[PDB]
Amino acid sequence: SVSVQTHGESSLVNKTETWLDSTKATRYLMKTENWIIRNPGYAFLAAVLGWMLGSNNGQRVVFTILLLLVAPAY
Amino acid sequence: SVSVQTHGESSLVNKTETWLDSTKATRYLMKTENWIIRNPGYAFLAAVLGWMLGSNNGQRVVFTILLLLVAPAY
Amino acid sequence: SVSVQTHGESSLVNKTETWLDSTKATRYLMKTENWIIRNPGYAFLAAVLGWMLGSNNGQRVVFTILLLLVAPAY
Amino acid sequence: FNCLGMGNRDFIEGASGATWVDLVLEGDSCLTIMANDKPTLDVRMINIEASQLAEVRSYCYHASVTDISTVARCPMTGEAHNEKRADSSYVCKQGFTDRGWGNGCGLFGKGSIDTCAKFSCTSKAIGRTIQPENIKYEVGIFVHGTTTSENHGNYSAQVGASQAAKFTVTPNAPSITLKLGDYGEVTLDCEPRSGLNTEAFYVMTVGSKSFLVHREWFHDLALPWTPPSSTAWRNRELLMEFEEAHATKQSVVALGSQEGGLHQALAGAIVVEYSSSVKLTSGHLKCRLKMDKLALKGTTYGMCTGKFSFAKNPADTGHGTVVIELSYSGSDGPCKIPIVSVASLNDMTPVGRLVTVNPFVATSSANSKVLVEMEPPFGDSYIVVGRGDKQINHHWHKAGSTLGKAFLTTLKGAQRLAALGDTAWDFGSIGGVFNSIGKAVHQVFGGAFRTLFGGMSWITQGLMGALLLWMGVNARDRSIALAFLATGGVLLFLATNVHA
Amino acid sequence: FNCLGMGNRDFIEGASGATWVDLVLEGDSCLTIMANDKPTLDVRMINIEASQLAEVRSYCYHASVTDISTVARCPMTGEAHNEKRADSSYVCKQGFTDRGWGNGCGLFGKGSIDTCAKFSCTSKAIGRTIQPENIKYEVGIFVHGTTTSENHGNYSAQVGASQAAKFTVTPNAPSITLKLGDYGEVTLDCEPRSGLNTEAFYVMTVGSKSFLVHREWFHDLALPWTPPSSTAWRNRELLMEFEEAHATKQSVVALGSQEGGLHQALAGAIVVEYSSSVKLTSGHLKCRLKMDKLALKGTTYGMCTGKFSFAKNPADTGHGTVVIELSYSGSDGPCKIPIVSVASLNDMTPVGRLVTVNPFVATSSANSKVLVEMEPPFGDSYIVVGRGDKQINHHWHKAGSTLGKAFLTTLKGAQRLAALGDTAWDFGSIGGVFNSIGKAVHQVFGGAFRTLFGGMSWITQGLMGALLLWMGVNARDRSIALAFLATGGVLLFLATNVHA
Amino acid sequence: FNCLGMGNRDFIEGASGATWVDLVLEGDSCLTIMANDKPTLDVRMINIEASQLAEVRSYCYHASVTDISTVARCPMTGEAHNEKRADSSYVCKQGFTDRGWGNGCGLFGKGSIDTCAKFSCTSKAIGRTIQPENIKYEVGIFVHGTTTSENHGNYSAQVGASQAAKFTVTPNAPSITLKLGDYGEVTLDCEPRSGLNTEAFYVMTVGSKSFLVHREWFHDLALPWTPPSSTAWRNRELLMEFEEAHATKQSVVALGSQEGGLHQALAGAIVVEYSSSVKLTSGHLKCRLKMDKLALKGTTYGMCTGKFSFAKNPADTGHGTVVIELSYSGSDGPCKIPIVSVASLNDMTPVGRLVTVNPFVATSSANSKVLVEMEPPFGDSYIVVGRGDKQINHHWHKAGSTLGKAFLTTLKGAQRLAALGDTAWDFGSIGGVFNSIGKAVHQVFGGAFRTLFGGMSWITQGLMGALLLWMGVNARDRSIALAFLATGGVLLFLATNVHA
Repeated sequence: SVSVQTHGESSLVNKTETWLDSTKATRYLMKTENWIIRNPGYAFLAAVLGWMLGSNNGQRVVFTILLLLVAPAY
Repeated sequence: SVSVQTHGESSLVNKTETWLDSTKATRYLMKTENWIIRNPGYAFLAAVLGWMLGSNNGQRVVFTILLLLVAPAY
Repeated sequence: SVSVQTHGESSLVNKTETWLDSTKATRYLMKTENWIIRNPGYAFLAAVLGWMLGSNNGQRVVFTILLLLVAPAY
Repeated sequence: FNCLGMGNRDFIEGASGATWVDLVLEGDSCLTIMANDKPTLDVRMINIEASQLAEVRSYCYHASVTDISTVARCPMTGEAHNEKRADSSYVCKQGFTDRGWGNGCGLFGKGSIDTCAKFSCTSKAIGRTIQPENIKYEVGIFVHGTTTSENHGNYSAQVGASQAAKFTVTPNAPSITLKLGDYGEVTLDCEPRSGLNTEAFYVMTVGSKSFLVHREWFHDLALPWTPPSSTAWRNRELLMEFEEAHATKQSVVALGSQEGGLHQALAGAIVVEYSSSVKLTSGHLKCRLKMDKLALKGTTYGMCTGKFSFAKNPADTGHGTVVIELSYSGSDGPCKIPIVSVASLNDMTPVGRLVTVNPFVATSSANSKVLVEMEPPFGDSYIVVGRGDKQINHHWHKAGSTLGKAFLTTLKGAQRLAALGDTAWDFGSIGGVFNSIGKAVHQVFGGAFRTLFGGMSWITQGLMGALLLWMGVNARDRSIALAFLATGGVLLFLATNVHA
Repeated sequence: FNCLGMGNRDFIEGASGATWVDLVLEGDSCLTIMANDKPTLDVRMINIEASQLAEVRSYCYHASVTDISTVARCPMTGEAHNEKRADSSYVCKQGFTDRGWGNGCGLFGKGSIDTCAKFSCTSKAIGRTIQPENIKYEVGIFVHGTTTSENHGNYSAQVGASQAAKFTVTPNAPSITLKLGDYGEVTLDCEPRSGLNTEAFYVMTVGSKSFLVHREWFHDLALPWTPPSSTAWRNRELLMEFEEAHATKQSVVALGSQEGGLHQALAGAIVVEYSSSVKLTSGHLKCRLKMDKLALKGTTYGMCTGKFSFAKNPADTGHGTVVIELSYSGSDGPCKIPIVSVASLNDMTPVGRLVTVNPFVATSSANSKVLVEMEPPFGDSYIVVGRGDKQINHHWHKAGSTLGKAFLTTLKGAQRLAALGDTAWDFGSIGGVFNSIGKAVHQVFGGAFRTLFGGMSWITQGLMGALLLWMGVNARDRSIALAFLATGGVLLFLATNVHA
Repeated sequence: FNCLGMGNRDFIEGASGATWVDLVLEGDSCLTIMANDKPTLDVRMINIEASQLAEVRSYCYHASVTDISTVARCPMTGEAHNEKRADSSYVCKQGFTDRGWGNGCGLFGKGSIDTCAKFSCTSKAIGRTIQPENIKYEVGIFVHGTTTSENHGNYSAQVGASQAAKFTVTPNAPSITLKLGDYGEVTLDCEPRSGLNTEAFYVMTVGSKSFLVHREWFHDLALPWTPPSSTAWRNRELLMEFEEAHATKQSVVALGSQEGGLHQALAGAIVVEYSSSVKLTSGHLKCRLKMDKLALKGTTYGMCTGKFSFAKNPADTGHGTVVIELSYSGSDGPCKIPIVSVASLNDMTPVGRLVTVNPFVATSSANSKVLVEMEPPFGDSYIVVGRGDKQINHHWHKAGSTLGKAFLTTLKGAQRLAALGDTAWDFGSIGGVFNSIGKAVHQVFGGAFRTLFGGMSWITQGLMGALLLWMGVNARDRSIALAFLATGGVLLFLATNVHA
């Protein structure tokens, strides 16, 4: 909407300053952090489930740190 | 913003009709679909990488169908 | 339509003669026969494929005689 | 209104133990009850009259199409827009045609055209609905007294004879008692709510004739439909065709009338008579009947004193009984009319039973005629026309030997079991134990399963059995019967039930 | 204010053993209690009125930007400083642009420019808060006496009838007794502190309409905000844009109004009516109700002496009960109105129960009408109106067979479990053992866990189950159920709870 | 229009072997070519002017809603129909509300209501498109002759000096030769078709400011849109809200203006200037340049006879070169101006090269000033001004030691590789073997792959590398490099390219 599916960014040609760059680089981190800072309990039980399955070590972490991005913005 | 981190939804008490419900249920699907319908090439190479790693079958799919949600809305 | 999805038949209560019964009993056979009498070549290669698979005998025939109804009316 | 001569006629063996017993009657059939000390009663549906109707939705099965117009646009100029979109009286369709310099435009390969046309109904279909409080039942009821050949079928007389009566029942007046005079009065207890589901389906009218159809099926119909009154429709394209767009010029054409397909479509629908109201033919109705005040007049009268005669010759009912007509010379009337049913003239011991108990001479007028029926037993017999020398008698065969009759009854029972559902156990009147549970069993059993995959048509379910059979054919012991019950029965029989 | 016709209506089976029983009521729903020897009671929320409000912080969702000014400096001359930094009425931003001899300066490649502009609000947002001592509850209460079609929904009459009353409750007056007159008086015991957390969230107003919003969420709004009254703001850049610095000339531009996004943003917010005060729709409130002084007037009166009549025809409540209206010819009023609910006319034994016990003729005036409801049982039945030949009766179906009730009961509970949390056990009134612990169990269980990872939205938690499921799918015995409880339930159900 | 002082400035080392060499220029940057026997040339974009525009579709981002009306119906009366459906000027929505006797109707639980309201645009958005034949390019071109501090940046003079010229190029006039006078004439060969895809996207205007936006993305905007001119819209609900239907009374409300979200939405869009036409800032344009008729005037003149002077002091370009200004006392002009770039005063052997070959005294007028640039080499050196005792000299550092140049060269290429795609190989002018294939390689390689999963945003693709890396981290030999090329590069670098 007016919200989601921002054209940002076309980003062709253009050596210059884009409409809002400073916002854009900062956007994706915050709105996720704000939510995760909120309900950390989520991450706790989340992280556990990663260590549960696959037992190959690091690839387990691959689930978790990934999964932590899932809950933000569904 | 005015866009992201919608209070939607408080959703306490309230047996009644919420401000906009009809929108809300429909929102999350479309703005993702619109984007994925757009660049299907993404999903192709995406799906392959899932089958690449972990070789436990279905848990490989767990990555993919998950991963397909990642690219929408970063 | 006016053609397909005939209400025929409600058929509740009614000890009496229905709107058109004589047609109805005769309908389903003919319009299939007419078509199968037409292109028998269909049935030939059709019947073979049944004997091809499953090799349990009669259950193979189950496919065929069934399958012969499929092609009529798609 | 009598049970005479109706193609489908059944009797009821009074079990005593009550003046009340439960009944279910049908449009065509007529029911006849014989129970000791009680006369013989006739009840049959007349019709089902519903009064006031409401109109759910509509359909236009044949429509007109006029006022073709289209507006082209050059390529890259986007969608065209015809003003006529401003009115629901048109259907607009966009379109596009490839474009040369030779025609009108400065780039090649595409375009836009907007076709619109007016839309109007040739002739339309009307659905209607029924509100249960508008239901009626016309039921005539009859008892066998003195009758002639003429008066018998006729309702005028028996009113005076007070041996028959008509009445209406509604959920507003769910039960009534009504006087036959001399024999006393009787009591009907019915359940108008249960006759139909007035909300199971709709009244539909197409042109003249009209039809009962399922409510769910009506919504699906693929065709222009309308809000209840009202104005203008949905999906109103499907009667129209767009040709190949040709430059500026495209034509749109209406299909031929679909009216036939409707008639084609309707099969299970049941003909009805619709002007202001509707009259069903086949009703399905449960009732209870209370006989206490019913008694026997005439027990006073003695034997009749004079010769008898046969106006009409003995003849068969086809239901297994026999009627005759008698005229009587003497003037001693009213007098009790001696007759019986016997094996050989060497015996006076009756065997069969009178259809009408105690034939009753109406009047003292000579050469009156009397209409009387009995049920002789199997094989050969005689009809003794009163004792005394003057006794005359006739010799009337019947071939019906008990096993054949029993077998026929079983087939009839199966049909009754089918299409009458749970309620079919009501023939088992004054139930409990066997009968009460038999309706309880069939209740969830038939109310599910057979009706759950229901919606099958002839071979659809008809085929299934054979396919099911092979499962029963090849299976494991104690798995067989479980599967077999699915295979045979419940399916093939109704498949045979429909012959035709 | 009555329970008539409200879309959501439930009953309560009086367990006796007390004149008191515990209740929880809701904005939409209306509650109805039947307990022996006691009339039938109606209680429902009216609204929630809060009085005085306080203003935490503010927001300007749409702002104006004017008075662009900028001051360049040569390279190596450090940061520029515009005087306008001396006032909070501006936003200053530094900047720099590469520099030639051709423009103004004696070295190449860099510079300094200081851009400032005035900042002002197009139109702004106001948050507000609620102090619990400002809460109210308007609760009407009602008992079923003599009513007509008209007066029934109307509050004017029943005041005179004294069969209904409205009142306010506060933490200042947490419980009240109030007189219905003849039936006695009853006692409500509630807990205004528990209705909401007045501090759980804020009242927010955007333009006209206003909204309840988690004060939690409400802080992290990204937009100009203000100290409570006051003057001038923080983070007031985010409505402005700086272009590419061009020599001396750079422009700054305001974004378009954000007002939409707010409306977009708000979803779970609940519409409210804000001028001086607020009126909620859906309340959540616990109460206890004490019935001792409630009694039954009318036990004096005898059977009514005259014909009955149906003003309105029987009709369904949709909640599983049936109301009708009666008018009465005779003048004997006040008199006790005979009626029951029966199986067949062969029996006078009632089966169902009266919604309103002892219908009561109001007055001696002829042709008054009386409004009465009952609950027939499943299947078919009759409504006996009066005794003796006068007795008229109507035949009213119901299809509701017990099992489907048992289910629609359960899920309805299940729904009423969800979103009503621990308190949902209050339907289990006069608890202990089972019910008391069931609230104790859910207490820490729901007060954690489900609410700890709470903040999920639809698929967010909705997806989780399937992902969880695969864990339950592939796991070890006795580990399965532990994981499975996480997988299914608590999650998928509320995911189904929202359909829609 | 000159290359002086532009933030981004690059040079080109003439390989001889042709009077022609291929170039690509950009909006911001300015290009400078030094090749033997040939003067030094300056070319830079001015702007991109497009002339005539066309309007694809429209949007109304903020709308008005008035004329609420609704028509109820009793339950079972089907859908309601409001007449206003007869006009596209309204949006109609059906609806239904539960119904009591208390309000208006003879059955309970349901109903029908038809809500309609008029719909109108507060203010709307306009898209537009560009037809390639409407493109232009303003390109100024410049050669270094006699200049002062003033005239240099100024276009008025150099016209008279004939050392600079402006011109337009179109697909209609794809190449032009143009005379500088004394130095001869030169030839530009460009490809206007290739500058942009005029059909890659649209011109969009929102309120005042306007934007370039992928026509692709531009369709899926969710909002009321319109046929190109025209009248009335599609999907025009999404600015409206329907409240809870309340009896007859329901309200519908417009959302706040969405204008902000648009501005929010647009990021990658590029500001443009739209009134009648548009002026881009950043162009992307390929050209070839033919130098044959270019020659060197002044070879006649001899050494200048008099003292020199420094009007402005030496200063750095920031691109690695150094300009100074000289004024000259003597009257001998025009005369050839001796200068060089030297290591130590013990040597007269030049080392660096003149930016402008053969500084040229314009006139005989005393105390004229002359603007001249050179490129000294690394470390320390001197600037020899004149010969003989008159000779004065200045000592100008540079820290730039070669290696750091080699790097800042590379990455700059790497950046200039990215976002310049295949065409980036055009810096490799007069190609073949290496360069020609390097564009051929990148052609299908970049024209697929990187652009096939393209549409990634920052972390989206930015994250991928690390995830990819772990694959390269744990893999098999000879599978590693195949996977690793995917992991590193092509991805992380552009992820670093954006810093910011």
